[PDB]
Amino acid sequence: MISLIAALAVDRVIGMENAMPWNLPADLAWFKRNTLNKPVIMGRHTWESPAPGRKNIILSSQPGTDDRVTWVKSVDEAIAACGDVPEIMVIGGGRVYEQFLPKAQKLYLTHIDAEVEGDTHFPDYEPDDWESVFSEFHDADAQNSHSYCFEILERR
Ligand SMILES: NC(=O)c1ccc[n+]([C@@H]2O[C@H](COP(=O)([O-])OP(=O)(O)OC[C@H]3O[C@@H](n4cnc5c(N)ncnc54)[C@H](OP(=O)(O)O)[C@@H]3O)[C@@H](O)[C@H]2O)c1
Ligand SMILES: [Ca+2]
Repeated sequence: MISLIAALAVDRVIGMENAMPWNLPADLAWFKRNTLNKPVIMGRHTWESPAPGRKNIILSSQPGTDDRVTWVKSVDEAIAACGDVPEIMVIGGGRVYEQFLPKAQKLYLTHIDAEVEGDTHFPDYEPDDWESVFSEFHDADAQNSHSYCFEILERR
């Protein structure tokens, strides 16, 4: 199966020109928990923003610039490069999420209570086509700049 994992500010914002204006170590821990040793697919810009022991698949139209990871030129090649595995984790960014959302069966979302002026958004998903199977709210605290909610949705 294919899953997407993403951190969304209000209005589904996921990315900006520069680093995001927040500090959310709990979201990093959650991202690690749900990726671990599974294959990851990402776009070239996310890659520029590796883990041995797992397949790291980078989408780019151009030849790769780092032999430590696996470079592919199409969505079909990316899926093929992950092999037969229980779960493929698509970790960004916006262009890559848009292409894999119709193929995905699971979304792992972090809803962040922050308003940020961004240039990249998570794709529109119809909540009626998705079943929320897990949700967990957390307050901002000494380590996390904003409140945040972890949610897992499975496709209906
Ligand atoms: N392309 C542009 O016009 C351009 C220029 C400057 C800045 N930016 C900015 O970069 C920021 C990050 O965007 P993002 O989060 O969407 O990036 P992302 O998904 O992390 O990476 C997108 C990159 O992944 C590669 N890619 C995605 N789908 C592909 C496919 N089907 N086949 C082959 N390669 C594929 C392309 O790399 P390659 O580019 O290496 O082919 C593409 O540029 C955005 O803010 C955007 O405005 C875009
Ligand atoms: Ca960015």
